[PDB]
Amino acid sequence: LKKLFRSLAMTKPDRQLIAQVMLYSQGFRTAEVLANKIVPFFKLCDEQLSSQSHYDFGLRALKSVLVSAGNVKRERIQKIKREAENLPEQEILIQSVCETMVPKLVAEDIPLLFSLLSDVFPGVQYHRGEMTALREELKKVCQEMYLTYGDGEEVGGMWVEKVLQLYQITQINHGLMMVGPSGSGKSMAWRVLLKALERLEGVEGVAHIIDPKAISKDHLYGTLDPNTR
Amino acid sequence: TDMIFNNFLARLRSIPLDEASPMLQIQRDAATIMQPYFTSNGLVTKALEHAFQLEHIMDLTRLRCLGSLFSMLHQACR
Amino acid sequence: TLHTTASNWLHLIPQTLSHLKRTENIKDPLFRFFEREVKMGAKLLQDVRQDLADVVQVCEGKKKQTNYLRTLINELVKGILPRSWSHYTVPAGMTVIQWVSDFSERIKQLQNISLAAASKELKNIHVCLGGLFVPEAYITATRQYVAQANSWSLEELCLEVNVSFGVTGLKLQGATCNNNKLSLSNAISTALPLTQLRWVKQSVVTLPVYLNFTRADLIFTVDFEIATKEDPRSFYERGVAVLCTE
Amino acid sequence: TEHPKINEWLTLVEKEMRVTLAKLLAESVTEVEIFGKATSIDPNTYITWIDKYQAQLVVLSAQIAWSENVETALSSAAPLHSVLSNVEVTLNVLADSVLMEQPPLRRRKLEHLITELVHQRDVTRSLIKSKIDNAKSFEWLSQMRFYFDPKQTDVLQQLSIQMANAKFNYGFEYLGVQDKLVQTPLTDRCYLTMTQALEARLGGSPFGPAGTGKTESVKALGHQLGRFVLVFNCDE
Ligand SMILES: Nc1ncnc2c1ncn2[C@@H]1O[C@H](COP(=O)(O)OP(=O)(O)OP(=O)(O)O)[C@@H](O)[C@H]1O
Ligand SMILES: Nc1ncnc2c1ncn2[C@@H]1O[C@H](COP(=O)(O)OP(=O)(O)O)[C@@H](O)[C@H]1O
Ligand SMILES: [Mg+2]
Ligand SMILES: [Mg+2]
Repeated sequence: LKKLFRSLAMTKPDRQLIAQVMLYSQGFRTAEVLANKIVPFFKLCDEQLSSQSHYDFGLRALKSVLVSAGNVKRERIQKIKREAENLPEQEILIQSVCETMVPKLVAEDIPLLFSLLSDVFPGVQYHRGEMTALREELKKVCQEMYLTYGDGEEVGGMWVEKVLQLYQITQINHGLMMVGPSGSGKSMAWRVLLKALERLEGVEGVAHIIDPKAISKDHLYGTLDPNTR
Repeated sequence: TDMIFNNFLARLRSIPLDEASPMLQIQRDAATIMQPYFTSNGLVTKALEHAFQLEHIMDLTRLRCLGSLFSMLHQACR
Repeated sequence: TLHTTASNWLHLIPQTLSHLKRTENIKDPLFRFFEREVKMGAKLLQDVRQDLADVVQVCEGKKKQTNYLRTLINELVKGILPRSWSHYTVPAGMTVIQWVSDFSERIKQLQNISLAAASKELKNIHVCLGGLFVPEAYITATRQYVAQANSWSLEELCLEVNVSFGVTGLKLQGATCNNNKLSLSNAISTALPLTQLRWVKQSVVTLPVYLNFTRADLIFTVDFEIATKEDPRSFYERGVAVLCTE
Repeated sequence: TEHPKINEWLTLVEKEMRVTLAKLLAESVTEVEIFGKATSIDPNTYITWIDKYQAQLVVLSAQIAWSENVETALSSAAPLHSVLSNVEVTLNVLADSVLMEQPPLRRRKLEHLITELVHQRDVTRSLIKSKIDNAKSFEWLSQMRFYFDPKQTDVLQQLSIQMANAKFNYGFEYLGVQDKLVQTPLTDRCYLTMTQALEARLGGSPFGPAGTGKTESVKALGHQLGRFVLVFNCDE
C-alpha cells in the first residue's frame, strides 16, 4: 500500500494563526492581542496544571473555546441591544475558557487556573450564576427523589455546582464524559438534570443506558454476515 | 457521607418497606433515634475513617460499607 | 536458590533511597512547578520504597506471595525495568541497575531542592536539567518567572545562552565551545560546566537540546556563536546537538 | 409530471444542480470583475451581492478575482501594490460589515470571506516581500490559483483550478455553507502534497498525532475542489 499513497507529516499546527484569523472573522477589535494571549495560555496550562488522564488542551479544545467565545459575545451583544460598540472581549474569552475548562479540572487545579488567568488577563474577573429557574427545578426534583440540595456553601453545594456545569457542557458541547471515582454522584447528577430539563422545557427526556463491556463489540455495533452481505 | 446519610434517613422515613402504616411508624422512630449517630461526625464517620486504614481482603469502598450498613438497619426495622 | 541473591541485591538497593521532605503557598511559577514535581517525586519514592520493603519481607522473612509480588520478583530477576515504576522517560529501556542509580541521583537532587526551599531562594539555586521529571515545564516556568519579574510580555522573549539561571548536566555532541564560540571537534561528547539562561525581548548556529542520546524528546532550542572558519551548514550536516543526560 | 423512474429524475436533478451552480458562478464572477475593477467599493452593493449568491460561490468568486488580478499584475511592483491595497480595502469593508449586526447566513458568508481574504492578503504580502517579476516563478506557482475561461463552450469546464503542476476541474457539488479552514502554512503544505499526489494519480495519506488537522484538511481540499467527501471510520 505504501507505494500507492503519498505521506505528509502533520504534527505542529499554527495555533496562533488559527486563533487570530478565527477571532478576527468572528469580530473582535483586539483580535491579535486576544490570540497572542490565549494560545500561550493553553501552552502554559498544558504543563503547569497537574497531569491527569482526562485532561486535554489541544487544537480541538482551543477551537471549542473560541467558538463558544464567539457565541457568548453574540448573545451578550443581543442582551445589550435589548437593554454594542465597546465590549469586554477579554471578559468574553475568560467566560468561554472558564465554561469549557473548569468542569474538567481537579479540585486542586482551579486556583492554579485562576492564577494563570490573572497572570495572562489582568482585568479578567468572573461572572457565574443567573440560573435561578433551573436551580429551583433542581431543588424540586432533589426534594422529590430524596436528595439534598445545596446553595454553594451548604452540604450539596459542590454537587449542585457540578450539575450546573454538566448542563453548560450539554448546552455548548456534543458528547460528554462524566469522569469520576465510584460514588461521586454522576448518575444522580445527570438523572436529576434530565428530569429538571424536562420540567422546565416541557420536552420529555428519554435516557438509554448501555453497558458497552457487558456485550461484545459485534453485539454493540452490528455484524456483516460472511456468507450473504 | 452526610449526604448519603441524609438520603438513607429520608428513604427510611418515607417509602415503607412493604410494597401512616405501623411499619412506616417503626421506620420513622428508628430514623429519629439513629439521627444523632449519623449526623455531623458521629459514630459512623469516625468508624469509617478508622476502618479505611485497617487492611481488608477486597479494596474497601465507603459505598459498599454504607450499603451493607443500610441493609442491616432495614433488617433491624423488620 | 536465586531468592538469596535477589534478597542480597535487594538489601543493597535502598541504601541510596531514604526519605524526601514533601515541602506551600506562593504564586511564583518556579515554586509551583517545583512543588508539583516534588510531590510526584515523593509519591514515586514512597511507591518504590514500599515495593522494595515488600520484596525484602517476602524473601528474607515471612510473607505470603501475592500476584503483584510475583510479577515484581519476576521482573527484578529478569532484570527488565518494571512498568510500575517507569513514571518518566527512560532511554531505550535501561536496566534496573541504571534506573536505580538515576532515581537515586534524582532523589538526591530533590533533597537538595527541598533543603534550599526550606532555607524565595529558588531563583538562584543551580539546578540540573536531566534530573527533572519535566524539563520542558522547568523552561516554561523559567520564561514565566522572568516575564513576571520584569513585567513585560511572555510571548516576545528570546533566549540567549552564555556558558539567568544555572543549568548543569548538559553535554554537547560533536563540538565544543570556547568562550561562547562553538568549535568543531572529533570528541563524542563534551560536558558543560555552567550555563545561564538570559532573556532578551529582541551567522548564529541554533541547536536542539534533546533529553537523552535517543534524540527523540526535544526540550528546547539554544543559540550559539559560530567560529570564524566553520560553517552552519557543516554543523547541520554533522548533526551537532546538546543532550540533557549522557 | 411525465413521472420517470426515481433514479432517472434524481440523475436529472444532479445534472441540473451542477449546471445551475456553473451558470451562477459564471454570472457571479462577472459581477466580481465589475466590482473589483474599481479600487474603492460600496458596502451596500457588496452586501447585496453577498445576499444574492451562495456561500461557496461567493468564496470561489473572490478567489478567482484575486488570482486573476495578481496574475495580471505579475504579467505586467506598482500593480502588485495595487492589488494588495484592493485586498486590504476589501478586508476593511468586510471587518466593518462583520462588526455590524447581520443575519446568521450573511454572517457565515462574511466569516468565510474574511478567512479567504486574510489568506489572500498574507500570500500577496509574501509575494511583495519576495522580488517576483514574472508569473512563471515557483514562488507564485506554489499557490492555488484559479482560472475562469468565459469562452469555454461547456459550462461545467469553464473553471480550472491550478496548483504547482496540477490541473483540476471544479466538481460543482452543492456543499451547503460548510466551514472554511484557517489557511495555515501547514495547510498550504498539505494542499501542495495532496495535489501533487492527485496529479500523480496516487492516494493521499496524511499522518500524525490526534487533533492536528488531517481529516479537516482533506475535507477542506475536497470542498475547495468541489467534490463530495465521505469520511469512513475504519475498524477491524
Ligand atoms: N444529592 C444527593 N443527596 C443524597 N444522596 C445522594 C445524592 N447524590 C447521590 N446520592 C447517593 O449516592 C449514591 C451513589 O450512587 P450514584 O448513582 O451517585 O453513583 P455514581 O457516581 O454513578 O457511581 P458509579 O460510578 O459506581 O456508577 C446513590 O445511591 C445515592 O443514594
Ligand atoms: N487550518 C485550520 N483552521 C481552523 N481550524 C482547524 C484547522 N486545522 C484544524 N482545525 C481544527 O482542529 C480540530 C482538529 O480535528 P481533526 O483535524 O478532525 O482531527 P484529526 O485530523 O486529528 O482526526 C478540528 O476541530 C478543526 O476544526
Ligand atoms: Mg452510576
Ligand atoms: Mg480524523
